Amino acid sequence: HTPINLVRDLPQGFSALEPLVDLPIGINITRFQTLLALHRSYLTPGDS
Amino acid sequence: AGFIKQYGDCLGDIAARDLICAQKFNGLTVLPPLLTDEMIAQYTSALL
Amino acid sequence: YGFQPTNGVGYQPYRVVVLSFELLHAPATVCGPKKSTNLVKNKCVNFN
Repeated sequence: HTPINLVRDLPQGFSALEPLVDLPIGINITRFQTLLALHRSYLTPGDS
Repeated sequence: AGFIKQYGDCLGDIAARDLICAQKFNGLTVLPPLLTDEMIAQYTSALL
Repeated sequence: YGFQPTNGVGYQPYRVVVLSFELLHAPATVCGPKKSTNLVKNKCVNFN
């Protein structure tokens, strides 16, 4: 995690990432997809 | 230099900084010169 | 089959299970318990 001030590009600076998870799950990984929330309000139709 | 290594001197971690100690564990051992750095200095001084 | 408590141990129902701590070398989901000793410092000692 780092502080930043720009959306458009990745920073030209160096910081290593440290290990949170290390599980012996054994499942191979070919593909993936991101999870991101959608907003809805009175303005939106709210249809799923 | 000044080939004196206290066994307690390493004890744990620290062996890492001291490569010489690491070798000392190692089976490999540096043997001090017959003429110590001080003696060599005296000899070089004698010659000089 | 006849689950009854009256029956003798052979024929009687089975209070039994089996598990692999298992020998095959592989990554480990689980292993048998490790024992531990006191942390003996300052002395020359074998250690794990």
